[PDB]
Formats: sequence, C-alpha cells, structure tokens
Amino acid sequence: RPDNTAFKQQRLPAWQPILTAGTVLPIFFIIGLIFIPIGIGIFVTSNNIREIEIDYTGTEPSSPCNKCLSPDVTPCFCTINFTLEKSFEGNVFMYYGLSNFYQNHRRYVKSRDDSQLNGDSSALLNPSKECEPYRRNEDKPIAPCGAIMNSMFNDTLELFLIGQDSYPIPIALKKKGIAWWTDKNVKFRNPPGGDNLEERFKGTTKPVNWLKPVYMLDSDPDNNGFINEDFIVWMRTAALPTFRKLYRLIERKSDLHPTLPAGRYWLNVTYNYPVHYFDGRKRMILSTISWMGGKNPFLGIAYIAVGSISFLLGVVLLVINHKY
Amino acid sequence: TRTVFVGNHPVQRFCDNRIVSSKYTLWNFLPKNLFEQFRRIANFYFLIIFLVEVTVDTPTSPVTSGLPLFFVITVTAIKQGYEDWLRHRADNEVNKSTVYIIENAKRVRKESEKIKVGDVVEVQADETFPCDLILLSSCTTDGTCYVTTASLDGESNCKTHYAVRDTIALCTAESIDTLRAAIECEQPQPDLYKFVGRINIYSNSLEAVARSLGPENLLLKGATLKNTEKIYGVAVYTGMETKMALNYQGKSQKRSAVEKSINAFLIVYLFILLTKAAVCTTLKYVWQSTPYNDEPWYNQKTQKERETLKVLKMFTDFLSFMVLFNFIIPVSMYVTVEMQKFLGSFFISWDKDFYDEEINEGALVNTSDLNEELGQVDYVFTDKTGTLTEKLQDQAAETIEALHAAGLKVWVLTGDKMETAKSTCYACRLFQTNTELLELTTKTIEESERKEDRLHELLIEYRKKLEHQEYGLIIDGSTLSLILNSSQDSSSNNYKSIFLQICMKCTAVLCCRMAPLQKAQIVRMVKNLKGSPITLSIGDGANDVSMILESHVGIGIKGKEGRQAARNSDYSVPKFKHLKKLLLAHGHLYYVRIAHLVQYFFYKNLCFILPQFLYQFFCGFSQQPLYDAAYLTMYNICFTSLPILAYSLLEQHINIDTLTSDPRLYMKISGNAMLQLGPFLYWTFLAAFEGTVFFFGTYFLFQTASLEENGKVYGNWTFGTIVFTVLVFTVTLKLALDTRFWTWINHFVIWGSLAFYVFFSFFWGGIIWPFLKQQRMYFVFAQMLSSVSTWLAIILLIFISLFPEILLIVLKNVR
Ligand SMILES: CCCCCCCC/C=C/CCCCCCCC(=O)OC[C@H](COP(=O)(O)OCC[N+](C)(C)C)OC(=O)CCCCCCC/C=C/CCCCCCCC
Ligand SMILES: *[C@@H]1O[C@H](CO)[C@@H](O[C@@H]2O[C@H](CO)[C@@H](O)[C@H](O)[C@H]2NC(C)=O)[C@H](O)[C@H]1NC(C)=O
Ligand SMILES: *[C@@H]1O[C@H](CO)[C@@H](O)[C@H](O)[C@H]1NC(C)=O
Ligand code: ALF
Repeated sequence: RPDNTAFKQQRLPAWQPILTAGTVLPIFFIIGLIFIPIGIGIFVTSNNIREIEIDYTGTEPSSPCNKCLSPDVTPCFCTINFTLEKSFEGNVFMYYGLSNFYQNHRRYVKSRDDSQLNGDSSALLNPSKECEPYRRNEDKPIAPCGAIMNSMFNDTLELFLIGQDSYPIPIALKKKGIAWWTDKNVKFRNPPGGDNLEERFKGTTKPVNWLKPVYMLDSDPDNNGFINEDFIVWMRTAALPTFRKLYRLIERKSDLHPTLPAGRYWLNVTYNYPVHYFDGRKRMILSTISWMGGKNPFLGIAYIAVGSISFLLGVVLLVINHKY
Repeated sequence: TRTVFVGNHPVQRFCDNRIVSSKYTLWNFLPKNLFEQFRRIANFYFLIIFLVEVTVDTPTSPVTSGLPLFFVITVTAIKQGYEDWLRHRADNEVNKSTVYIIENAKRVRKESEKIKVGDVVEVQADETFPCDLILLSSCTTDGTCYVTTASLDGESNCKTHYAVRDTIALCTAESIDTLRAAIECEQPQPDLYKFVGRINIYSNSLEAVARSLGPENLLLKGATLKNTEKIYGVAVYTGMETKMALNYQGKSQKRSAVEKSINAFLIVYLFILLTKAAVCTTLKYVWQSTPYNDEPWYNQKTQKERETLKVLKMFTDFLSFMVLFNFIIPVSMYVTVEMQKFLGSFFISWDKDFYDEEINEGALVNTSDLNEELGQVDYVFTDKTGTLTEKLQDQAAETIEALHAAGLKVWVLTGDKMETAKSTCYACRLFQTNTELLELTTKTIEESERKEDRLHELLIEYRKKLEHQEYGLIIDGSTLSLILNSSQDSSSNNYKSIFLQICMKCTAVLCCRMAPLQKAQIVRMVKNLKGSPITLSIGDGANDVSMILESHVGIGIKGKEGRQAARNSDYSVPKFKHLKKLLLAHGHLYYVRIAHLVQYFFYKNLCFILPQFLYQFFCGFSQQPLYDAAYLTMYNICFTSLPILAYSLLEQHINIDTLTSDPRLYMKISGNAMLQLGPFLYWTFLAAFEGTVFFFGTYFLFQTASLEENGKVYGNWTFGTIVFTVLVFTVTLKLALDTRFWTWINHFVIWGSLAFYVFFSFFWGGIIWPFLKQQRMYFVFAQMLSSVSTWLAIILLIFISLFPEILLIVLKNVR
C-alpha cells in the first residue's frame, strides 16, 4: 500500500482564491481614489519647486562665453547675466549639467580601480589593467587611475547677487555634504601610510589631464584625497548621456530671509572643461527640493492618468453589470 | 527460397540465433549519445553560447552557462544508458538460456544464441521454442503436439501442430542416423499464419519423397510446448529472422508535444536574439561613424583596440551583443523541466488509487519524460484479453464511457478471433444494438478485387453520404495485410487512405486476429493523419510491446501474461480502469503545469532582457549591461527559480476530484491548446509591454535633478537596480495572480523570493566585499530605498505592468 500522506496523495490543504469580475471590480475604484489624490499631490509639489538652468557652453557668437571655446590665455573667465523672477526660499542646490556625455559607455564605466579608491596599498601601486590607457604615466602608476577619474569636470562656478548699489554680493557655497554618505565614508578611502597625504602617495603620479595631484584637491584634510566630494560625485557615473551632478549647497539662513532673493545675479565661470569637441553642452542648475526631490511632473501626471483610467474602466464595467 | 539441411548433413550461411533489442554498446555509447544529443538545436546553441562566453566575452561567468548544460547532457545520457542497459539485460536473459541440440546421436547442451539454422532442437514440455522449428517428430505415435502462443497473439488456448509424416517414427538417436533431408522454404516474413515450404526426405531407395509444409508444421519462436512430453524440430529461422523478431520493431525516440512546442519557441526566440544582436551591431557602427561618437577625448581607446581589424571587431561586437541578450533563451528552463519531470512522476507511483490488493502493487513509472503527454491523448488502442477482460474487468465499460466523454477514440486491436472479440466489444458497449457493423474480413472478402469494391461501397454509399454512433468497423489481420501491401504505387486513389477515412468516422474499430507488428502499423497509420493525433496503446502481453513502443505513450498492464509489456511501457498500471485517473487527473495536471512553466520561463526572461536591449540606445551601443553582474547571475538561480518549480509541482487549477468526476474537462487542453500561437503571442506581447514599461518609466523618472530630499544624484547602477526591482516584483506577482491552489509551500516560495531579494540586496550592498575587483553596488539599493518618489514610481510601474492581466481577469469572469 502507498503512503497516505497529504503531500504524497496530492491533497495538501490549500487556499484556492477566486478572482471574478464582481469581486475585482471595486479595486478599479479603490486604485483610482488612491492614485488620483496622490498624483495631484505630486503634481502640486513638483510645480512649487523653483528651478533655473543657465547654458554657458558658448557655441553662439553672441554668447558671453564664445571667447572661451578656443581660448588663448590659459584661464578663460566668463560672467553670464541672469534674473531670478521669484525668490528661492528653502535649501538651494547648485548643479552642473552635461549633455551628450556618455558616462554610461561600457569602456568608460569599467575604467576605475575600486580597490585603489578604497585605500588599498597594493592597488595604489599596481592599478588594474581595466583602467587603461589611464593606468601608468612616466613609468609611475596613476593614483586615481582610469578614464572616469581622468575626465573629471573642472569648471569653477561662483554666484554673485547684484546689490542695490551695483555691488555684487557673493553667495556662499558649501562643497561638503554633496556625495553619498556611505561612498564618502566607506567606499572611498585614502591610503593609510601615515598622516601627511603628500607622502602617502609617494610612488604614484597624477592623472594626465590633472593640473595638481590628488592630494591638492582641497586644503581641508577631510576633502583632500580620494575622499574629495567633487571627485566622488564625478566618479559616480551617470545613467544617461544628459545628466546633472550636485555641485554646491546653498543653505537657508538662520533668519526667515529668502535663500536666493529675487533680483539680478552673475555667473562667474572659470572655463576649463571643453565639450564642444564632442558636441556637448554645459549648464548650471539652481533648484529647490521637496520630499519628492526636484522638479519632475512625470510621476504626478502618470499617477493621475493611471488613477483616472482605472476609475473610468471601473465605471464602464459597473454600468455593464447593471444592464439587467 | 532458402535451402535447409535437416542435420546440416549433405544429402548456405545464415545468421545466428542471437536476438538484439538494445541500440548501444559499451564502447560507442558516449560518441553515439553525445552526437545524438548535440544534434538538437537547443543543445548546440547552448554549447555555442558557452564557447563564446569562454573565448570572446561574457557579462557573467561562463560557469553559469556551462554547468547547467553539462547537467542536462549528463542527466539525459544517464537515463538513456540505463534504459539501454535494461534492454541489454533482457537480451542476455533471452539468449544464454539452455537449449539441447542433437549433434552426433547425442544430446548436446548448448546456449540459445548458439543455435544454427538446420540443427535438430529438442524441446520438452512447458519449454519455450528457442527458434522457428519444423516439427519432425514427437513422443506420441500420431505426430501431433499442442502449443500455446500467448506471446504472439495473447491467447492461452492450445494450438495443434503436426509433424512430418515420414519422420513421425524418428525418436531417440533415430533422428540423426536415419534422417537425411533438405527443406526448401521461403524467406522469413512476419505473417505469423502463413508458411510455404517443402521437405525432401532422402533414403536409401534413391527415390526421395517430397512433402509440402505449411504453418501447421512450424513451431514459432516464443511459443510453448504444452501437454507434449518431447518434440524434435529443425531450425529454419534463427534470431532476428524468426517471426517474433520480425514482428518486433524497436522504439524510436519519444518526444512530447510540449517538447516540440519548446523547440518551436526556442527557434522563435533564437530569431529574436539574432535580430536584436544584428540591430545593435548595425546601430553601433552607424553611431561610431561619428569620430567623436567613437573615441571622444574623455573615453579613449588603447592601442590594441585601435589596431584591431575592423571586420574582426564587427564580428566580436555581434558576439558580445549575443551574450548580452542570450538570457531570453534560458538553460535554467531546461534544468527546471528536468527537475519537474523527475519529481512530478512520483505522484503516479504514490497514488493509492492505482494500488491493487490482488497483486500487492501500484502504478509504475518507467519514463518521466511523458507526464504531459498523458493529458493530450486523442486515440486509445486497447488490447482485449487480459486488458478488457479477466467476463470484463472491474469497470471496463465505465472507463470506456469516460474515455468517450473525454473526446477520445477507442479502438480494439486483438490477436484473438473475430467472434469472441466482437462479443467482448458488445459487452464493453463499444458496439450497441443500434451500431451497424461494416465487416472487412475473410468471410466478406475472398480476393483483392472484392476488397476494393467493399472499400468503395463503405465510402460512397454507406458512410460519407449520410449519425456517428451508427457505424462500427471490424477488420481481421489478413484483410489489413491486403490493405497495407496492395496500396503501393499510388498517392491519390490510396486504398489505405480510404480505409482510414472509413475508420475515422466509425464509432469504434475492431482489429482482430492481429500480429504484433500489425498493431504497431495501425497505430502508425493513425499517427500519420492530418492534425497529428496523439496515440495511447495499452495491453498486458508480450505481443502488445510493438504497439506500446510505437504509440506516443504506451501503458503496460501488470497481469498474468508476464512483465514484458510493463517493462517496455512508459507507465504501468494494475488495471485498465486506472487509465481514467491516469489521463483525466494526472495527465491534465501534468500538461497544465508544464505548459505554464514553459510560457512563464520565456515571458520572464524576455521581461528580464528587453530593458537591457533598450538601454543600448542610450549608451553608445557599447554592450553596457543595465544590471549588475550578480543580479544577472541570480535572476534565474535565486530570485525567480523556486516559485515556478513549486507551481509546476503543486498547482491544481482544477481539483483532482473534479477532474476525475468530469471527463469532459479533458477537451479544454485537447490539441496542445496552452502552447498554441494565441497563448504564445499573449505571453510574448505581455513580456514586451512590461519590459518597455519598466525601462521607460524608470527613464522618465530619471528626468530630474534629484529624487531625494537631500538633493543627491543617482547613477547608472541605481537606474538598473530600480528597473530590476520592478521586474522581479512584476514577474513574481504575475505568477501569484496565475496561482489558483495556494499551499504553504507556494506561500513560502512566492513571498520568500521577494523577501530574499530584498535581504540579498541589503546584504550584498552592505559590506565593502574584500574578494571582488569592484564595489559598484555598495549602497545602491540602500540609497535607492531612501527616496519616497522612487518607492512611488516602483509601485506605479508594477501596477501598470500588471494592468493588462488584471483587466483580462475581470473581463474573462463576466457575462
Ligand atoms: C524563501 C523561499 C523562496 C526562495 C528564496 C530564494 C532563495 C534562493 C534559492 C534559490 C536556489 C534554488 C535553485 C533552483 C535552481 C535554479 C538554477 C537553475 O536551474 O538555473 C540554471 C542556472 C541559471 O541559468 P540561466 O538561464 O540564468 O542561464 C545562465 C546565464 N548565461 C547563459 C547567460 C550564462 O545556471 C546555473 O548556474 C546552473 C545551476 C542549476 C543546476 C545545474 C548545474 C548542475 C551541475 C552539473 C553536474 C552534472 C549533474 C548531472 C546529473 C547527475 C545525476 C544526479
Ligand atoms: C580641465 O579639464 C580639461 C579636460 O580634461 C583639461 O584639459 C586637458 O589638459 C591636459 C593637460 O594640459 C592636456 O594634455 C589635454 O589635451 C587637455 N584636454 C582637453 C580635452 O582639452 C584641463 O587641463 C583642465 N584644467 C584644469 C585642471 O584647470
Ligand atoms: C569672478 O570673480 C570676481 C569676484 O568678485 C567676480 O566679481 C567677477 O565677475 C568674476 N571674474 C573675474 C575674475 O573678474
Ligand atoms: F490479449 Al490480445 F491482442 F494480445 F487480445
């Protein structure tokens, strides 16, 4: 005789739910009544975000920055004029944006040595072959190696508010707290060979497009070497050829004054980064945030649309069921 | 005409008496089996993909492509080798048996395979005849012996054979010193009731006599001497040329309709993969025709890539796209199919409804590769004696009624006589008092000219000019031989085709006085009909082995006729009534489970890979993966493996009790319905729509400076992680919506797959791993989960992807 167990006789206790039009029709109404208010909330939250984007590539001759496309003097400076029609009230975030830049190219993405960037002594002196042809230079290893490191964005952007007496008031920018906490504090680390950083990079060389070595990125010891936040922000490669990178933070004042009052502003630009060779563009983005992030109507519009479609289909089915 | 000398004495060179039923030897097994396995397109493609991953490029390890292929090949080889070794053991049992040869006035004990043509073989009572013998003498003075031929026609009645009259007096040592004779007989043939020969008994009078020989003088191999103390015979046909061996055919490889559908789906997806790779390569080289698109200043090539030949680089890029998108043909599906086929077969052997107290045995599973075929039967070819009868079996008529209500055609193929077969058919209610019987037998036909008239009349004035239950067909073995041997040299006016036309719209067909090969021939004729019907044959005797091997699924009955039918069958049951449970419940469940598994595997892998294909249009067609390598590796191993395996082993879309009590539900899945063009297109377009929704919802979500309150920016790895999360949840919830039978196992696997995906994401992205060369996923999942807008987008994309399924659910369950 066989074993008369529930599993072996295919008679295990089961739930056996039933899914019918009459028992699933109310979900097409609940989903609508949940999605539509959420979509309206997201749409309203996204509309209250104050954003400005300034393109300073300078491809047009009438641009304050055409003189910087192909410069003669090494440090080319350009100021751009823009107006804030409405004051920025909360925390303001400064972004730079790059178009037609393929940080997601397969050859680009692998061009890094994460063991080196994590502060590993052996990887510091023997960078991986994957970060070539940016691996060795002048018979010395490159301390940050690879194309991503070598191509680090290096424009300098400063903001001035035009005062009532035509005197530009500089807006203070913070370079800390822009990167992920975990990749600043764990993923990116510095070599451990002492306390002075210039000695801890003894047998290495700087990237070929670098001006100063990696231990001169900042005077602050917590933002100097591999833990420099501009460097980390650049090294987190982007998903799409048009992208934005967090540059500075404009913290709200202790008082109730606007962070960026409406008026006239200047855009100090130290033009070091060329993009016109591959037809890219350079932007500066000032924006406020919310719980949802930056300005993006997609989520609110999509939630509203899906909720409305669900509600309409539910009404159609309910009317069909009541024909009798 | 072959000439046989009675004692191999002067008054040719034939085969030996060794029988072979296996197809492999020890030395050629590996080459032959590997050649057969790798002649299949799926195995060849998997080997090619593994070689490309080893030599050219791969997004993951080549191990994950080589190990499953090795597992599948090894499992198939082990199964085939074990089955062939069982055939070798059976052949060794049939050979190597003790036979006695009168060699030089003395009894010589030899081995069965060592019998020559033309030697005197002595057979005692209850002994099987080792070869085809011409009866020379017996102990009795009348020269008559009784024989049972149950292994040739399935009947236990005694048959009378007669010795040669001039040799009836030859006994003891008189059969060698006083026997110089020559036999002229025809070439071996499988008729089993027709023998033409002549013996020339030479004596000292120089006047040799000549006596004609018939089937009454021929003792066939496989028959048993009954009630006769001892006989003397001379071998005229030896192993592989005896009528038993000529009525044996050997099994061709049996492939399920689900396996054939898997092959077709693999061909379609191979075309899809090649098209995707070709499009990607063409667009990549159109894109790179811009000198800043290929090698910008920030992304420069090395000297080797610049000095690499352009044509070789084009080919290598095509191969890289191939391995990037290869997951849409999943080898994990083949691994899971093997596992499910092996594990699910245990339900037949465990089923207490197949247990018989008389023999203290239940059902037997010989092949686990035909479980789904039990749910696709169209024709049932049943033996009569010992299968339909014991007086019928316990529920023979009721089983036939249930098979009819399932939409199946039941034909009786029997080696018994017409009258008893017809009486059984009336008792089983295959023929009713209202059924009009059309008789293609030796009584109604005496020559081949009248046969064609009968066929034409039953075509054009009785049956087509008509009431399906109105007509039944009876045909005997000789008339079937006339049909099958006289319908050549024609294609349009095919009398075989006319006969099949008569058979197809008869309520039942009785084929009586059948030889073992003729049953297989009938099954083959039905198998070659338009629409490709699935055939099942069931029997309890050794003469049912040929039709059991010929049919799509063969069923042996554990009866009193031995175990040859059971040992050669795919499945064995004690009783004929067990066929109802075997087909209506077990086969239905098996087919539905495996068909859903196949469709789900293809759908989930297309959902997996399509966003990766779409991502090439936004990188430089650079073969950059959208997902992390660990995600690519464990999508099919750890994240989406166990729920479908649990579904294919436990799901009861209809309860077993309902399936047993309603044979009409068999017709819902009748013609491989779940794997036809309609369902395949539904699954494929659902996968395409969901993948497009995944990728482009994430794309439009990423059209912002930040998705966080701290203003921080996400990258390509977070993009891919969001896409992967939506994908995993969508496919799991699709399976959950498909589920109708929720056990604790199903709950565990379905919800624990999602829980384990989250837990693994946290654990893998929790620690800077000290053994890998990259840390690309250190806190990607954790950072992504800090974004309320990302949570909302994930939820919305999951709902949008499952919306067509929910809408179909509400539409199909109304009105
Ligand atoms: C909490 C409750 C819910 C559960 C939560 C989840 C927890 C995690 C648990 C899951 C593990 C369950 C395992 C089930 C099976 C899944 C694996 C499978 O089935 O998927 C085959 C896989 C993946 O394949 P893929 O489609 O992704 O393609 C590869 C991709 N590509 C071609 C591009 C390289 O591939 C492989 O790594 C192969 C692995 C499969 C086994 C085949 C290899 C065996 C080795 C061979 C030895 C030979 C044995 C021969 C027989 C001996 C007699 C016994
Ligand atoms: C800013 O970035 C640009 C782009 O990398 C740097 O330009 C490169 O500078 C090196 C060193 O002088 C040259 O060999 C390369 O040919 C330059 N490349 C391009 C595309 O112009 C530039 O030096 C950086 N300026 C700084 C660090 O202030
Ligand atoms: C940037 O620096 C000064 C600082 O006040 C600013 O006013 C000016 O417009 C910019 N360019 C220069 C260097 O003159
Ligand atoms: F038992 Al049979 F054909 F073998 F009726």
